[PDB]
Amino acid sequence: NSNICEVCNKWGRLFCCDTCPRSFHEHCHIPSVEANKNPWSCIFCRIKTIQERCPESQSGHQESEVLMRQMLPEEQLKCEFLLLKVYCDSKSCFFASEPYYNREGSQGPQKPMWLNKVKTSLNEQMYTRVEGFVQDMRLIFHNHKEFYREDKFTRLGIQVQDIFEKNFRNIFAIQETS
Ligand SMILES: [Zn+2]
Ligand SMILES: [Zn+2]
Ligand SMILES: [Zn+2]
Repeated sequence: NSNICEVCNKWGRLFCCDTCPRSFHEHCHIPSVEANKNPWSCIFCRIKTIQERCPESQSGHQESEVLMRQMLPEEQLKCEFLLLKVYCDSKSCFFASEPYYNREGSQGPQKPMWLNKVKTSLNEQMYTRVEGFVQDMRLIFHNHKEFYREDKFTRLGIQVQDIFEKNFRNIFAIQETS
């Protein structure tokens, strides 16, 4: 198994996947690594199993259909993975914790949002449809773009949004387009 956490790339108290060589800190894995279960399979392995069980699940989909899906266990898992994929990028640190807004010439957003809040919401089963999760994720980056205006710091929002959107298209098998 790897000797660093797959998400944060640090050593420490790691839990090892039994079906692949990845390792995780307890709260880096999403959901948080489970108390018992021997063997244990990580979220990457659980997602791979869904695909393998239903190969046709990788045929192209319309985003509009994906967003209206109810958050049954498999969609719940997919959103947890997609959230985890954003945490995997080091630039997610900027969007992880609760932000504050005091910049000359800008006003803060009406509805602040951040990754740890989305993480809690997923954990507490507060989203009934994929759309709920996706809207909060996109709001993160949209609030950032709006607040930072022409400061070059706006690019961090573009960059992390691009990681989100690419992973969304991959995980939910969105029909490729030009
Ligand atoms: Zn970690
Ligand atoms: Zn694994
Ligand atoms: Zn099938």
